[PDB]
Amino acid sequence: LATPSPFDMEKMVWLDVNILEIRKSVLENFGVDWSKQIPGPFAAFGKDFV
Amino acid sequence: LATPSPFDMEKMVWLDVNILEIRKSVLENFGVDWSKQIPGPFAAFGKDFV
Repeated sequence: LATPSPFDMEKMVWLDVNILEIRKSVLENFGVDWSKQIPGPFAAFGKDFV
Repeated sequence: LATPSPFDMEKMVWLDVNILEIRKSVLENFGVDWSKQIPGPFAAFGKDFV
C-alpha cells in the first residue's frame, strides 16, 4: 500500500570555469628593395642586297 | 461506488527572477602616424654605340 514520492531531491553542483588567453605579436619590415629584372642590350641589322 | 474528484487542487508557486548586467569600456587613440614605405633612389643609363 506504500506510495512513492513525487520526485527525489538531488544534490546540487556548482561549476566554476576560468578561461585565460594572452596573445602577442611583433612585425618588422625594413631595408631597401631594388629592381631585380632590367632590360639588356640590343642589336639589329638590316640590308637590301638587291 | 466511490467517484473521483474532477481534478486535484495543486499548490501554487511564485517565481521571482532577477537579471543584472553592467558593461564598461574605454577607447583611446593617440599619437602621430607617419609613412612607412617611401620611394628610393633611381639610376638609368642609355647609349647608342652604332
